[PDB]
Amino acid sequence: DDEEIEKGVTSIVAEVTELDEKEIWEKRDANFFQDLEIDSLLALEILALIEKKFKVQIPEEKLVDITSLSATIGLTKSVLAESGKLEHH
Ligand SMILES: [Zn+2]
Ligand SMILES: [Zn+2]
Ligand SMILES: [Zn+2]
Ligand SMILES: [Zn+2]
Ligand SMILES: [Zn+2]
Ligand SMILES: [Zn+2]
Repeated sequence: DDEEIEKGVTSIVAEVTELDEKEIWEKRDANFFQDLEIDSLLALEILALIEKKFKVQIPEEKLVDITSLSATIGLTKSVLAESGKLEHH
């Protein structure tokens, strides 16, 4: 479900970065490491929490595309589609 994925990923990134969910959402097209003070350890932790939340496996190599909230949401959606459990509109 698009909305459920967008809110679940926003919640994860807000928790990891210790920022507000609304403010993260406003900065959804912003670059993670340039603008919102993220590390590689924090991106690894986002990836892990997304795996657990949506009950999916995501290969490590995909840390390449954890570069913005929008990119992370797109990653989650594509990985859900590969698992036959995305309902997109
Ligand atoms: Zn819904
Ligand atoms: Zn949307
Ligand atoms: Zn803290
Ligand atoms: Zn808050
Ligand atoms: Zn956009
Ligand atoms: Zn994994």
